[PDB]
Amino acid sequence: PKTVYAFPGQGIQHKGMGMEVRARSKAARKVWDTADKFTRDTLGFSVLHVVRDNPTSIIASGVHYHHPDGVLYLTQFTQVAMATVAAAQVAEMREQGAFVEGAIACGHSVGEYTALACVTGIYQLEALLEMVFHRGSKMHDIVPRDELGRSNYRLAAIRPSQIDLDDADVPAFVAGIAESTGEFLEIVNFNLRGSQYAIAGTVRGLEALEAEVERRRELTGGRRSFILVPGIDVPFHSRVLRVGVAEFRRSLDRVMPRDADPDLIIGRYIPNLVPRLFTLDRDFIQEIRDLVPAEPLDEILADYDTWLRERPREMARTVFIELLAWQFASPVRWIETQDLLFIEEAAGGLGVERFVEIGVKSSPTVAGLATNTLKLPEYAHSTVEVLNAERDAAVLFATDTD
Amino acid sequence: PDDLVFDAADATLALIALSAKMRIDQIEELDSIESITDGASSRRNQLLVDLGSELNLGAIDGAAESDLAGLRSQVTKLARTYKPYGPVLSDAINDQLRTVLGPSGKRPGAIAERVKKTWELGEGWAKHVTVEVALGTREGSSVRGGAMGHLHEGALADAASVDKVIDAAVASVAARQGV
Repeated sequence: PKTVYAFPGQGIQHKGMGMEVRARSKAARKVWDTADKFTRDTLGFSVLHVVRDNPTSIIASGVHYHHPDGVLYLTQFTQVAMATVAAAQVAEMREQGAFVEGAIACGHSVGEYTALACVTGIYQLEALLEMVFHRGSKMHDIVPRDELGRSNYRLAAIRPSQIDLDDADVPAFVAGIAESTGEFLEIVNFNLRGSQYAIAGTVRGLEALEAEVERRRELTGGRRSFILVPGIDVPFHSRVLRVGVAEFRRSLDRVMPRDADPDLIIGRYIPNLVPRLFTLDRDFIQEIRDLVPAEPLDEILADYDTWLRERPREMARTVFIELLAWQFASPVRWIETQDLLFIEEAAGGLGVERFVEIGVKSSPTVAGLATNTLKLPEYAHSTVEVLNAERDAAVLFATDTD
Repeated sequence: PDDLVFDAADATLALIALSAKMRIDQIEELDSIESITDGASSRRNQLLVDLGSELNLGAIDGAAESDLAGLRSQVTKLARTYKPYGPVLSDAINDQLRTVLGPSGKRPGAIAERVKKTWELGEGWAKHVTVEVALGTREGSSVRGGAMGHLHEGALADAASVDKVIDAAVASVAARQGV
């Protein structure tokens, strides 16, 4: 069965991330041991201790971090914990024999890296953990902020379904309000086709935004169509973060393996800033070039046929690192990825039978998104079963009787 | 009278009464999971996982949009082998019993005894009465100004108080079930 593996993003962490998985399998225990040994040797903390317990504060090699509700909620540590848990779950699935081999890899804004490390193996988990921790540490200080720690950017989720607004004109409406207020407003996450979007921007702009949304809401009907995302105060996937892209590209070039097999991802990886299936086609490169600037990619466009003939691996690596670097600056396009995954083969789209995500039982966000998209009236005959790697372990591993 | 079988419908009722700090009597049939949460997705995930754990079942299609009648029907159809007190409900009821009977020191069995000997009823009525005592003896305020706790105010501290609360719970349970 042609399947898809979706790895969730932020907002999924919670104390004791699937320790039951660590206790159940023997491969999950091994990968947990390797990960925590490496992270305590190199980074300076015990990811196992950060996950099993939720310490209020920890001391890394040189510096120390704290958080009123556990260090697990900081970007770096939540990132490493998520990556480790996803790797453990995938290893457990694979050792039990219930893990299809040629599955296509996709993920949410940050799960993409874990998905690549897990279901494709293009790079090992160690480099993933190291680069993720370093980048997460660098991210928190990429935006000027008050000495009190407050920043000048927030993001909130809107539900334009009950405003009567349609999908087509949502970006137009956001741009109109931005022009009216003369502030910085930008779509970031296109999660659900009709009734979910994420908008990040300045403060006053956000205030104008939910004021207008509430006025329209009271005009039409009560839905509570605006939720201010808490804690996070950095405009991820926005244009403003396009200054740190160069350093991230340099780091990826430094760490990414030199000799890699493009066949390991071609037709097997759904990037985010460009939803189309990863492919070695001039049109795909042109699209990734004109969507966002990419100087190292320009030399690809000038000469393509000969370069493809002579340096397939090198050009594939260049496009891969360019995509991976630019991903964290451009909005995610989950709507396009979902539609490409669920549309049947006849209508120019991948026909996926099962859509299983490597998540957690507590907060299955991506599974909720998939189910919500499927229950839309656009397609009601789609036989695309949606699974969660923890809620439906019984049916995923095929150990369910009646 | 005939004992009342506490089925998956009653367990779901207890669960969405506890999650929203609501009362079984104050919730109406047309109430849906969406209506009580007022669109709060944060509570939606927790409530859905709690219902799944109580029913030992996975995804419940349409649970968010299905009304209380449809929710009860589907949980009864699916959770045919429901166990009297699942994890979520077990911890909720027992913790509330501790926090309301600390000074009194009475145990859940005593409550059931009043439904067996004092009231001459079966075990299902005892479980329903314990659930009602746990729900109505909590502290706080309702979402829309209703009385958060109807049976008692504060933690019980004497045998008479707990006995009268149990009697009121039996009376209310009979009234809602027409007994």
